[PDB]
Amino acid sequence: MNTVPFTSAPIEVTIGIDQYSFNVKENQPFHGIKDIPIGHVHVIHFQHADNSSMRYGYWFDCRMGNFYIQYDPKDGLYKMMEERDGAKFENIVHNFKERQMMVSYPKIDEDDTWYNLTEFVQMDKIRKIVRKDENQFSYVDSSMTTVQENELSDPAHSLNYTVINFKSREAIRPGHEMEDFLDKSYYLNTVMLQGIFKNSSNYFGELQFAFLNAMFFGNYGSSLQWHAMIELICSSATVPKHMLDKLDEILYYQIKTLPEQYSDILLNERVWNICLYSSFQKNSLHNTEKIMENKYPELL
Amino acid sequence: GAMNSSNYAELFNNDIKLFVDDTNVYRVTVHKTFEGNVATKAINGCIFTLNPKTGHLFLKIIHTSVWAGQKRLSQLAKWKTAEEVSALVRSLPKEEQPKQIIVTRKAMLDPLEVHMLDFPNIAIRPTELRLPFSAAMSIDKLSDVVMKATEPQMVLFNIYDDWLDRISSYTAFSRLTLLLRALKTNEESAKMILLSDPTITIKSYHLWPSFTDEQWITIESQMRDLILTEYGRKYNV
Ligand SMILES: N#C/C(=C\c1ccsc1)C(N)=O
Repeated sequence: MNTVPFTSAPIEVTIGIDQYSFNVKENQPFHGIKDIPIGHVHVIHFQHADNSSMRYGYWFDCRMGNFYIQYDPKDGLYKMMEERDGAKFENIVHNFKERQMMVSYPKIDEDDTWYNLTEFVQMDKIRKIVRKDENQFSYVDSSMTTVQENELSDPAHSLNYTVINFKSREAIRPGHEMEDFLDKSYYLNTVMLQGIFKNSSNYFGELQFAFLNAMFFGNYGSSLQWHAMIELICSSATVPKHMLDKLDEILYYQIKTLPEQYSDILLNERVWNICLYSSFQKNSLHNTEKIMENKYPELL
Repeated sequence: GAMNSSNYAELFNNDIKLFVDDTNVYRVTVHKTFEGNVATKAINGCIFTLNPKTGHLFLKIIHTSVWAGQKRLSQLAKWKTAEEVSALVRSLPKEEQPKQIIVTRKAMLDPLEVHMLDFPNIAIRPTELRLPFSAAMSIDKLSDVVMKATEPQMVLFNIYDDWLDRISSYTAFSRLTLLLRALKTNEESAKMILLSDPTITIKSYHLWPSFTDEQWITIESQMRDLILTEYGRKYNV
């Protein structure tokens, strides 16, 4: 069990750690988060009390280094930092655990929610979507735009998700126009799975990461990307049976975890009604269709 | 974006554009089967692709053989239309290719857009106008060539005859749409108006009668009357 310690909490902020969150008061004696489960990526995120504008945060994996947070009063945010000195950082942390100044990652033993939301998400792929190669962890916020968004403006601060476009030469074989537009299996299986992602785990990882950025940061381009990757599967007549079964589980847990009061902005009516009721896979997402119908029957 | 009454003069500027109407591509007669069920029998159709500035009509005849063994024909018809429009553009010299294609039905937008991906600089546009191009098969010579075709065929017409020698494009298009609106609202009477007499004939190389300027004013007046009436006869007013 690993620890994301803090230098101090100089400004009042709501701190999120994965799907949990807690309020810290200005200058409250707070020195971090302990008992973080090893084996999963994590995200630690922030919303200042003064400026609910800009949710921001950091994706990280404690196996990859020792990470600590210090508030920067010039740039005005809580920054993640890595410490090479394994011995100095530990002595500072034990000291703090002794004084009980850390909150405990509050995982219920029965609960597999985080695993289920991050099953295929790996840090190495996060770091290729979020390009900042000098750090082991990745910053994301509400305002960052995607590569595809910048084609329709700072390339350094973009989310380099895989571009999906249903009316594009990549998506449509010359002479198969109607066939490929109405049945996207070619584009799913050959172009994206075999060609770009290599396997369905990497596809699902990007899909899960897009959802999490949409949910935790209100990142609109991430939300677009999540829906596009869902729609590409649902609009394919030919999908491996194991991918459909896993997609149903993935979406079920995303829909289960979504805040009930964010469903209006985070869910695209057209995509979901097409996917659950009109598409090739309308009958293949039993768990997802059942939770959607009992929790968000208005959208549909 | 979409084409409407506010930007109507844009049709007659010097950017090449084509209207594409697909309403006559997939045409059927509905009949009873011996078992008392209902069946369709397709008849020959056509794509109506029209330059509104020059009057040039590219009439692609759709022979019923193209439907053989195919499913969901109304959906295929839109994609067949887009394939043939795309083939037509590619056959034109670059300096003849359109800069915009306006589809009369919004369901043509995605099929044409996908077929024209090679042409990113050709704008595909809908329209809010209710253009009467479905009535093109009420033009006798157009109907005749469609129904006689035994194979896929493209036939080229000028739907304005020689009108541009005496009137502007805007005026010729207004005349065309008035003629077609009349034919669409009451074909018999529209056709009675146009050729019930002897001395105002159709040249072998024309579609419409050889009317003098004054005779066109009477004709146009009679078509307006028909259209207003049918609109009463329909709503009782
Ligand atoms: N180690 C360390 C450092 C700061 C800490 C470490 C955990 S909380 C605050 C540092 N090198 O500045």
